Amino acid sequence: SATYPMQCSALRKNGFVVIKSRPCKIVDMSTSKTGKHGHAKVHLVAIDIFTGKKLEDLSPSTHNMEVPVVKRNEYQLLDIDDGFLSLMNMDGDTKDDVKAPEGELGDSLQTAFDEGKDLMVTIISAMGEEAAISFKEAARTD
Amino acid sequence: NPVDHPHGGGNHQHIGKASTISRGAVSGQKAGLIAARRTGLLR
Amino acid sequence: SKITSSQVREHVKELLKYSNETKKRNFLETVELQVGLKNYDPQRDKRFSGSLKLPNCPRPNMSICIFGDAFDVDRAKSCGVDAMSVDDLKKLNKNKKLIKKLSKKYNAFIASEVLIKQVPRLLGPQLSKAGKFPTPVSHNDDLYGKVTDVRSTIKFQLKKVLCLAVAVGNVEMEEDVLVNQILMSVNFFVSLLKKNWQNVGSLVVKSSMGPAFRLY
Amino acid sequence: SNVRGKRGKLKKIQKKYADQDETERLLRLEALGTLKGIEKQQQRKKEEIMKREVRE
Amino acid sequence: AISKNLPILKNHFRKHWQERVKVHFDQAGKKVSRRNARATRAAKIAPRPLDLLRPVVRAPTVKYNRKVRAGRGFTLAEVKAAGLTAAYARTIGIAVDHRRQNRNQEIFDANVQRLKEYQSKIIVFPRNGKAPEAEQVLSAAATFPIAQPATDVEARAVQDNGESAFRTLRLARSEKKFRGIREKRAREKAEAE
Amino acid sequence: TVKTGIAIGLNKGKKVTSMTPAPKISYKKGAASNRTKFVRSLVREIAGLSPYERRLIDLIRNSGEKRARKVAKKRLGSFTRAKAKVEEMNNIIAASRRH
Amino acid sequence: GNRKRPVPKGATYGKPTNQGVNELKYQRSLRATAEERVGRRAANLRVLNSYWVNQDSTYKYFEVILVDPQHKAIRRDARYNWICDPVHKHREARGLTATGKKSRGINKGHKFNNTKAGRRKTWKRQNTLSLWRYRK
RNA sequence: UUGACCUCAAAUCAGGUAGGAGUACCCGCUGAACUUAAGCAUAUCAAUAAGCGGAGGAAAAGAAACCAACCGGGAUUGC
RNA sequence: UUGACAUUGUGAAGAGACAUAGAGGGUGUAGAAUAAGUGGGAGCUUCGGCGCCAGUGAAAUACCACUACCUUUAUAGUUUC
RNA sequence: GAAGACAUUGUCAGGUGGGGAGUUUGGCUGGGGCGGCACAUCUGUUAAACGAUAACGCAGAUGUCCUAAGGGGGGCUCAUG
Ligand SMILES: [Mg+2]
Ligand SMILES: [Mg+2]
Repeated sequence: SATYPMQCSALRKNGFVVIKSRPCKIVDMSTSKTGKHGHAKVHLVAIDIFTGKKLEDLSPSTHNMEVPVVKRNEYQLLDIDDGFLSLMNMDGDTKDDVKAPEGELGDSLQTAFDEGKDLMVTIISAMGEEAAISFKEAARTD
Repeated sequence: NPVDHPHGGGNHQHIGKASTISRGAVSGQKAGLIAARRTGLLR
Repeated sequence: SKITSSQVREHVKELLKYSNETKKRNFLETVELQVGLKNYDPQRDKRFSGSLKLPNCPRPNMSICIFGDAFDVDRAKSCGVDAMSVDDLKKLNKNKKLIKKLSKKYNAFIASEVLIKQVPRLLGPQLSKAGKFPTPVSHNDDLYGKVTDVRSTIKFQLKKVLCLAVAVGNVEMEEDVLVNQILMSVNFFVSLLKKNWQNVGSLVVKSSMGPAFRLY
Repeated sequence: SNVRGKRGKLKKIQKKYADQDETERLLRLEALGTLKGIEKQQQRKKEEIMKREVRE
Repeated sequence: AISKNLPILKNHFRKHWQERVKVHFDQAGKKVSRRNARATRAAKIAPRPLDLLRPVVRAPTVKYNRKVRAGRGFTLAEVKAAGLTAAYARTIGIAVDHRRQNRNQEIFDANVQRLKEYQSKIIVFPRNGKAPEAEQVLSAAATFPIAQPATDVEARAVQDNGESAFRTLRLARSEKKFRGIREKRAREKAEAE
Repeated sequence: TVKTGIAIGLNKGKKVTSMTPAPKISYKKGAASNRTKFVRSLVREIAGLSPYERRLIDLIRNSGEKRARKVAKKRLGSFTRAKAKVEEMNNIIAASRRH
Repeated sequence: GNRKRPVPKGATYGKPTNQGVNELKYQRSLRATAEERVGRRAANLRVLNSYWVNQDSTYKYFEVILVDPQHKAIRRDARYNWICDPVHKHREARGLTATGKKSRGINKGHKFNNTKAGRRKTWKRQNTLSLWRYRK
């Protein structure tokens, strides 16, 4: 399956959750007892990985929250044209479906490709939507 | 007391949620600043 | 499938009738499929890309270059296919006019798994701009077999324009083979396409130096 | 007007803001803060062009 | 609730069923008053036989078409064949049903014969004069009983010609089952140029 | 339509000699009389057409009887009434063309 | 239009299957309530029938036929003196007019097994428990 | 000017009629929840109780826009 | 609160979208020229001329078709605003 | 006078709606709550040499992985010194 359930108390920091059908990454967790007799409630503050928005929530601790599958994958650039990166996989597979980043990451990547470094791109998959998060340079195998 | 008003109740006298109320709110909810475009003292 | 085999058979019959008998051409004529897709946006929708290998080759004689290592070049001597080594690529020294000349020289490129990393570093991104990027080959596989495979490759990639075209095959092949290849290419195209058989704008079959014939 | 959602806005403007002098309208727009947003959107557009030039 | 090896019961007593309980304590008294009503009706219609003449008629379904029974009234065609109008038959005590039809000649002939015997057996008084009193009977149904027709004789000769009466039934069921597909194949065979 | 004599099959049932009774007058309730035909023709001449009938006339003139029957099936209740309505409107078109 | 359920502020105080207020429909017809109001207006008359004449978005318009059971032209004229029998007081209130029988469902057939001799009468008849002297 | 017609009124005009009671049974409208489901929301209780309108010695229904598929039956009601 | 249908009739203009009938059109620089793109194409020729090798240019030129985007006329047209 | 086929009204359809209605808010447990899972399972032991056998007893494990890490055959012998 694309996504799998988990418990709120089983969740912990720097893990992925589904909040309002968005892949989110937790920055804050806090548990407070509801009433003296009652079970504690979990307050979750998380950041969407793709959009960067802050989404929070409060559930029972025993409640089950949905968790996505996030895969980070490593590729080499071939060209940046029309806002669409062209990447090259190990064993020689090529994809052009990735859109170029639109922020300061995209600006730095564009300048780095213009001045000619060999750039290593990390793109993540979660719940059927695809994006690029970071780039490095290959220190060896020039 | 909370039976008597939306603002009632609590171990301290405080409103709880925001006091700016939607224009589409219903009778019994419109207690506060109805459809406020802005709040606060302007200088 | 909206398109029917008997209609394909009919249209192939007048196509080969025009190409072979009435107006014969000295150069061998390739049969082309030209498609246009409908209610689709390149900017927002996912850019589909896919490839299929036809059983009988469309273009037997099209020029191919093999970037290759010592073993790949030694095998390429037996294959009879043009090759330049890693030392040759370093001798090119990233000069744009000569690599543009090479890109217009060779339609297809085959490269080794080892050297496919630094093919962009020695050659740059103008291969990706042209759309001719080298295909991986390994020591285990047969180079001439993969030359036949690449010569029989059919690739659909969206890009920016909402119309595509591929070469189904030659005029000179047999009628049932031409019908089967055009049918499997249309089926592959609609398999890649989302919301299949309804985002098909137009399908056109043609021969080289021939008029267009419209299949839906 | 062809673009979607324009008509709904137009109906409102006619209904309540029909009797507004331009000077009154400008004051209201500033208080609402709508004007600032328009300026910012335009500024962002200027920024985009500037970035391309810097790369060149 | 559920317990030892007992059948599953369905007793519909979850409403206020004790509000609707009809115990027929008045069976005997109701029978006595019913006989009193019959006797006072007979005294009121003192020559007439307390019930109309009903036709013999064939029972509807395949479970009951082997039997014959009494109907509501005679057909207008039956009373016209008997030779008297429907209004006159209704006045002299013959039930007439305007909405049943005659499709069976045996039933038609039986009802015409039954009307002939009724017209032979009754005495119709003049409307004005002497009234020659005639000691009523109380049941036209008992004076004209419904008789089941004799369908066959009890002894015959064996007439066997080799069809076994099972192959016949099986072939009839098979040709009914594969009727319409055979005319479909015949139609496409005919329109095959 | 005679019965076969056996209990199953196509014409199952007992063979009895038939009678073919006299036809009931209520079986001819929907039959059209001369006087009501004359009245219906006169009031059709007097009243003319309803708006959906006018747009049906335009649909036979422009978009054909298939679209006319689809719109008449949406407008009236059933496909049978739609077919009869499209048939009589086609008759009105032919008669007005003769006029 | 519909019949709004007359409850204060829409509170029904029950299970959620009975919380509907707006889309509830009256079981009798507008023709029926029209002739019932006409009968209450002229209680000395007897309602015979009614027919539609006109309508708009707000109102439906009916014409009600009424017969005077005290007038001598209806006391005589044996075709119509059945309306003077006291069992025909407020036929429109008991549902004995044409639209009343239509709304009560009084018709022959397999489609009317619930409502053929009276819905409550049939319900009592098939919810009665019948016990004889010699128990069967 | 006069006399009609249509429509709408007024009379302590001549003569009538309706209301209220009773309500076991009858014809309708409206309409729950307790309860059962070992919890509970659909369901059930129940097309019931409560509420409202209208009759009679019975009421209602009733002489097929019926049932059927048979060799066909033949208004309604009740067992 | 928003939309549709009905209440709901009578008149004029102006835009827009489809059907299918046909027309023309595309100029940063460089490059012989006005490069919308794609895909085939090494021979097509009507001139024995144009492409091809070669020049430049991201994109190359004949000879073919396709697809958008534009403007453009018309229908007893279909329609929406 | 104003307004005008727009409001209004009727019926559907989407949104909003603790203002209100109805209901729910596990179990084991050296009291309950927090904790844990002894709640479906597996290995060794407690376990008293057939079998069975408890505790919120002890030491651990499971919600997978594998087109071979399955099946057949052949050849060879491993850790360590
Ligand atoms: Mg408070
Ligand atoms: Mg109402």
